[PDB]
Amino acid sequence: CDAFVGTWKLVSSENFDDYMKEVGVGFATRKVAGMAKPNMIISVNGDLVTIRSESTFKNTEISFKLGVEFDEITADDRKVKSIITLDGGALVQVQKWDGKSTTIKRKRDGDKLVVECVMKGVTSTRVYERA
Amino acid sequence: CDAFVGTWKLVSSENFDDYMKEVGVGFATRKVAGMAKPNMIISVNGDLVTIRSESTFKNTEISFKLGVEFDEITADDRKVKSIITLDGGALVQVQKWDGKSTTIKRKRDGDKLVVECVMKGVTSTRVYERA
Ligand SMILES: [Cl-]
Ligand SMILES: [Cl-]
Repeated sequence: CDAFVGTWKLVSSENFDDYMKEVGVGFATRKVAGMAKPNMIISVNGDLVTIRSESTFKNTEISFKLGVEFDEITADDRKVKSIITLDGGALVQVQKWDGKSTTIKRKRDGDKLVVECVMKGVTSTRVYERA
Repeated sequence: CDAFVGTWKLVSSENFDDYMKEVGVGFATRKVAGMAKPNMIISVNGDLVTIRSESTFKNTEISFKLGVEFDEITADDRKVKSIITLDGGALVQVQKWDGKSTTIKRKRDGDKLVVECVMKGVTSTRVYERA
């Protein structure tokens, strides 16, 4: 997780709005959430990994430890139980709620941070780049 | 809780710059902090409680459960071990780190929300009101 430390800006974004409706995000919200250009900020402090996302939509932040599951209240106001792991080079976050489950993958490609979000079939791709 | 849920704006501060130097914050960052008028958002989602602070300098979103110890990265970037309780009608937060310890009281007083911060002898006082 040392290769993720830094402030990142949103460059591209595709299949996002399609991903939202699958999770169960409201119409009016998907239009404002997807309309935003977040500023993902990852930083570590010992065993703690913080992922602060300052967007024009919401302002979320999650501090955690690898493997140890924690309570997370998503931006779209959804109480989920998340668990982030360093599976094969990437930061794989699995969010469980109401039996349902989604997966946020944060991989790396050269000078970019690629975020993948799966919600059964539909998978979004949002590319980031050092601010 | 529930008597804290809602949005609060800062309307006054006393001994904040005096209290921060005791915590150990740097002159530079101590000046920008006291110059900020943060908005403290407080919500509840089940047994989980979220207190968020939004201002011109540093944004924090601390989600927690009453009486259960949790890891927190303070705005001034300290790796503290916090624990919040409903003590005598007040949301009492205690931050332990490096042997030191600071207490943050969050009580209500009519239409106001009083925040008292104790660090040894000094005590910062900041009041908020519904947005
Ligand atoms: Cl790089
Ligand atoms: Cl009231």
